[PDB]
Amino acid sequence: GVSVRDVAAQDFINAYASFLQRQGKLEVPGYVDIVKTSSGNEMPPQDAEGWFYKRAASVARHIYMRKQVGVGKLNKLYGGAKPYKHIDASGSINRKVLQALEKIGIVEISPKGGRRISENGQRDLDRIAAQTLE
Amino acid sequence: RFKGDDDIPYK
Amino acid sequence: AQHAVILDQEKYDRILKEVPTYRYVSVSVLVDRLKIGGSLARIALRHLEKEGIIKPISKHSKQAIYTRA
Amino acid sequence: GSFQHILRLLNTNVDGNIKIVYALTTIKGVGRRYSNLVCKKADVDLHKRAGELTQEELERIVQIMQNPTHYKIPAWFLNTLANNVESKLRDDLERLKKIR
Amino acid sequence: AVPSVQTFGKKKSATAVAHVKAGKGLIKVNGSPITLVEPEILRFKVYEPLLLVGLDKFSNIDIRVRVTGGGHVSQVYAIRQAIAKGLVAYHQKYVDEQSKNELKKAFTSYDRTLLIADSR
Amino acid sequence: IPTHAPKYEENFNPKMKAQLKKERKFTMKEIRKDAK
Amino acid sequence: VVLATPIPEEVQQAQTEIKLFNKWSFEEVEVKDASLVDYVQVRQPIFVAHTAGRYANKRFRKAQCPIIERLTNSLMMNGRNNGKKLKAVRIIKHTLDIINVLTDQNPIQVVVDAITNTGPREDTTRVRRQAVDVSPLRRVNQAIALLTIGAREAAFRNIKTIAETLAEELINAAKGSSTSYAIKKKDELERVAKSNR
Amino acid sequence: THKIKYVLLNCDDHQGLLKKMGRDISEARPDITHQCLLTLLDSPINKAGKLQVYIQTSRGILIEVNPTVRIPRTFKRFSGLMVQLLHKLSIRSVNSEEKLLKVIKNPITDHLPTKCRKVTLSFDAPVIRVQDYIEKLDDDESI
Amino acid sequence: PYKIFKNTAFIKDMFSSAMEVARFEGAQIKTVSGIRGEIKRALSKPEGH
Amino acid sequence: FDRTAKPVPVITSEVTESLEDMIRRRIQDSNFDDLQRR
Amino acid sequence: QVDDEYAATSGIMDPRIIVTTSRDPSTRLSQFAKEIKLLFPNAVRLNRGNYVMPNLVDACKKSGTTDLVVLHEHRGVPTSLTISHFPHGPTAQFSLHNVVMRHDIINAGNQSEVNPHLIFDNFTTALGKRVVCILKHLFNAGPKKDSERVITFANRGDFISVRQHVYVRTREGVEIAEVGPRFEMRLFELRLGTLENKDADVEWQLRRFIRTANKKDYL
Amino acid sequence: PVTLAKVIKVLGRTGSRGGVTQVRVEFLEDTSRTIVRNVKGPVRENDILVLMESEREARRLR
RNA sequence: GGAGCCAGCGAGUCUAACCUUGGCCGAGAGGUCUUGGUAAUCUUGUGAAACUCCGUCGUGCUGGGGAUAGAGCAUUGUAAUUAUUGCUCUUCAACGAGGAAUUCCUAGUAAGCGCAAGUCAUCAGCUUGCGUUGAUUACGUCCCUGCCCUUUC
Ligand SMILES: [Mg+2]
Ligand SMILES: [Mg+2]
Ligand SMILES: [Mg+2]
Ligand SMILES: [Mg+2]
Repeated sequence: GVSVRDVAAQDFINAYASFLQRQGKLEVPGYVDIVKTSSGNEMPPQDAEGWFYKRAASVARHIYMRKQVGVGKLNKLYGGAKPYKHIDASGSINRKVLQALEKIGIVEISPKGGRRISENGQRDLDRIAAQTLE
Repeated sequence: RFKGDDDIPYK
Repeated sequence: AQHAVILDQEKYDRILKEVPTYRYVSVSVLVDRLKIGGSLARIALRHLEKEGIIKPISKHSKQAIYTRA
Repeated sequence: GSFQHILRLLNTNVDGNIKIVYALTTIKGVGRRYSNLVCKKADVDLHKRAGELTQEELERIVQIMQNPTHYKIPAWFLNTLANNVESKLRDDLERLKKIR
Repeated sequence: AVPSVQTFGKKKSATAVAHVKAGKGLIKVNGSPITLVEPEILRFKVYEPLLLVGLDKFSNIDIRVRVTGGGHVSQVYAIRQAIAKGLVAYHQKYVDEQSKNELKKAFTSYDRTLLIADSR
Repeated sequence: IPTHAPKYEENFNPKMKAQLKKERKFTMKEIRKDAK
Repeated sequence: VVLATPIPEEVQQAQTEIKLFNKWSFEEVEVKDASLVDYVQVRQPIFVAHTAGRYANKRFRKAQCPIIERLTNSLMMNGRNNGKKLKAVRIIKHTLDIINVLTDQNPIQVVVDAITNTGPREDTTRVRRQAVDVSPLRRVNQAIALLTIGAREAAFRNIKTIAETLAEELINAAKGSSTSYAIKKKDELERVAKSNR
Repeated sequence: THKIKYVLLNCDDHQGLLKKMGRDISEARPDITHQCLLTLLDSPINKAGKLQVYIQTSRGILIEVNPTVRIPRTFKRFSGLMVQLLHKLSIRSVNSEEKLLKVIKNPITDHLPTKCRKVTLSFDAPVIRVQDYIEKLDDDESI
Repeated sequence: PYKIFKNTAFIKDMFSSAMEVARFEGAQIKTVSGIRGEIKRALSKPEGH
Repeated sequence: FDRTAKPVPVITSEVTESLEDMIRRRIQDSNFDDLQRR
Repeated sequence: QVDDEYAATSGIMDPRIIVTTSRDPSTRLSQFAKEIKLLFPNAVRLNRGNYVMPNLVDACKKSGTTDLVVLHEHRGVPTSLTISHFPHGPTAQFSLHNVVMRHDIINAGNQSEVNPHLIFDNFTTALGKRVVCILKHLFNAGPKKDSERVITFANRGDFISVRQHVYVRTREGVEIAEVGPRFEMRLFELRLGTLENKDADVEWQLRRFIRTANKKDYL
Repeated sequence: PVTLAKVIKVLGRTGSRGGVTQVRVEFLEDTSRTIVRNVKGPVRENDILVLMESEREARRLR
């Protein structure tokens, strides 16, 4: 009875991002190479090749933990201080991440708003969790 | 290079 | 100060020679003793543990502790 | 070949021991993020220092910087009265003095 | 019904509710295993009662902890207090008072905060 | 040993925009007293 | 031990006995100097230093505090580090590891020996100055303060982190070598007291 | 220093002002310090880098003089440097690499070498030979 | 007015600079509706607010 | 321009003189309005 | 006539006072709070670091304290002073003007903390007696006849000027020396309850936007 | 070598300077021998102090 | 630079346009289509910050510092090319722990971090409240200083 919650967050996110890169079906927008991920950030991501996949893994994991989540909550979650007044994250990247995760079938549009973890995505993430626990 | 009894420049 | 920023053949061999002798191995030790950059020390330590010339005791992102194999 | 301790790029002296991004930042008109983008477009790995750069890498960097729009650098990304005010202040001051 | 008890632990604004029922040693916090609680450095602070009285007493029970309020340190203290209190309530109300009595002296000998709330 | 000359001013003053701002503060204070 | 929630083997070894960070045992550690025995507290083992106890209520509640917790508390000073006790605990963990590395002796024994050695045994007071004996509690307090201060100042603008420099200060103090800042200050204070003796 | 612009108080140039301050203008002579600094700074021992100078002002201000400095030879420019130093508490080189003159925290004792011999110049004290004195002193110490 | 916090509010177009606001502190003011108010303090930025 | 509220009083030398004359007058006859124990 | 809230205990128990400031007090406000402590014989200063108003009053009430003084500042300048009486009020809020601390006096010396004589003048309206009754009972009862310390509250157009003086009786006249501090305090809220209860009924509140405010007198 | 002496009595009304306490200590080596000393930190009874010189007798430090 | 990730005090739209979830567009700022809430119900678990893990950097006024300045992309009015408040890029100064001196401070106290409302005085990067992390030393003395009490001596 393995689940996402039985695996460490960092271990699961790294492993699932690695699988997403290996699969190669996750659509990555063209502007990932020129974006900062937030207004508060001073520099763009250092790991240019794989930061988008890691964010997709983060979004998938949180969607697993919480039944429904929207772009606003993820924007707040991934945002940090720039007195510094906790500027929110970038909406576009999170929206594209959600769209890509839905294209893979990991998530789907939710009634009542937000996104739901697809049963297919549920089993998929469970599979990565089982592999990581090994 | 200052040497001996030379004084610092005056501007 | 001037710290070596590139790996050369003499430095490569000199790394492989003394590091087994040291009781305590860390990024600071390599910087202080070998006059090598911190980044090269981190990269070297990742290599050296791979060949098993040193063993890891406690790993932390900021601080890594190693000892002679 | 031999590591280049110093290099001449766009009429500027850049140290070899610094990373490419933070060495190219020295050039006027080039900051940290602009140098990062120039490197990424030039397909140069950022982990390399400035001295390991081959001549072709440097020439490609030159043409990135000199022709940004030609290489899809974003447009958004790329780059008496005081005396009158003083006189008005003096008029204010003298009138206020006359009041007191 | 299935045997079970409730207990509460609190520190600052952090509060933890512990459900202790008969079972097979399933310990979970916030819907996750006790092993994955964060921050890592304070994990052994969460483990305290487990290793003080031993896991044999736990092999026959399941504990579920839900924590809210406060910060990470306060939440960890709430977790350990709730685990202790739920343990002792269970061993009172379906185990001989003698077992309860050793559990109490063990906990009070190590740290009184596990049982008695420390309100500043 | 190396020799370096000291750098100093012939006359020490403890640019004009700062001077303009300084007069504003005095004018702000002086006017407020008269209003009171 | 098989449990529905998986538990590491090291956790069962810790069931066997309480060990600081599950790596250091309190059984064999002993204070070498008799006079400090009832002010340096090591008998009650603890997994982690963080205790959130109340030791400022009464004048001599501090002595009952575990010495490692006192070291962690003293490690956080200078404003920019105030209130970040988790960082202090992590640093002390790394320091104990480094001590065990450089010398195979148990790190807690090193801490105890260093505190015993570097405690100023005789000090001065203004009247001019006159020599005065030092209470054991003040000896412990000044020892911990000197060790922490020297370790911090050593690595203030150096590549060395606080962990390694603290370990170096601790081992040098335990040896009694003059290389440690705290031993230098102790000897200087004792010399000044002897002059006004 | 005193605002008239701030000027280094002098025994001759300023007499009425120091009378207002109530200080005896006999003890108002900075040129004596200037000549001592001049003869001291230009000594070959300074050129050998074996001499370092401290100044304790009558007010209680301790000034550290880097051996590398080249104070002006004329007194007028010397006065200008003191007033800049006393107000700004430090003097920077023309090349802007080191602070030649810097005010430091009293006492002098902490700044001095750990092992060092201390002596004063006393007219009433027994007459000694400077060369014989320095020879008989130890080497690791300073004077 | 341009920014309102219940009773408190920030106003524009009385004055061209904080010079002017300096005298009219404590001055009696009211709206067309008849709500009475007071000029409390001049905003440093922008001028006239 | 009309004022909405009373201005903040200023402690000029005359005001201090009047206040201290008041205090001296009160104390001369020991006219103290102080709480008395019951 | 003494108020009902004080009528039971007027002159029977010495007042117990806690002087405190707002969260993160500036250095000057801490100095000012220290001065207020020295003003009242039975005042104790308490650092308000992270204390909570329900927690503060509950702890204060349990300890048996009579009155609580909370000071507010703006850039190290005292601006307001509120006095709350236990167990059920009143709470009176004041605004301080022209505050001058003794720290601004060089070579000032040390105060005397004998039970001081009190002077209240120009309090003629009903509200004026209420203010006098509030201020009087902060001090201990029955000051010594030869006590050298006198505290005065002078009401001048609702602006209560507060001064502290020490006197010596000479053959021809009385000479008073000011000890400070100087400050003018004006009442702008008086409520039937403790400062914690924000819903306590308001006995009186200062109307500032009424047209007659510029000339109206209340004390 | 430094002797060890256990505190038996914490003297009061000695006129000692602030920050210093006059105490009476009995040597561990010889219980009968007892000496008055001055202590610079928080001191109580039944604690042990290290003495460099067992010969000096404490005097009031004003 | 990523990832983990947790509070409490409160506010919020009728003859109106307040807090705003969700969807889409936008590099960001923001725009746009809807939706819940006159509120322990919806915004909101206010997924606050510091903090912790994995990485880059590396004692270099350096990837600390962000004062000053230029050019752009937008909001708010208003009819001016007027300012206003945000974002992007570039520019990258003084400062390397601070003299004589001086002020405050004893437990959830010093210190660090953020979140909310501007509710008739005061306040506008300022006031107040709220929450998060959380110490060292002392808790003894009248010796110095200062202020008192008693001698209904
Ligand atoms: Mg404040
Ligand atoms: Mg504070
Ligand atoms: Mg704050
Ligand atoms: Mg006391």
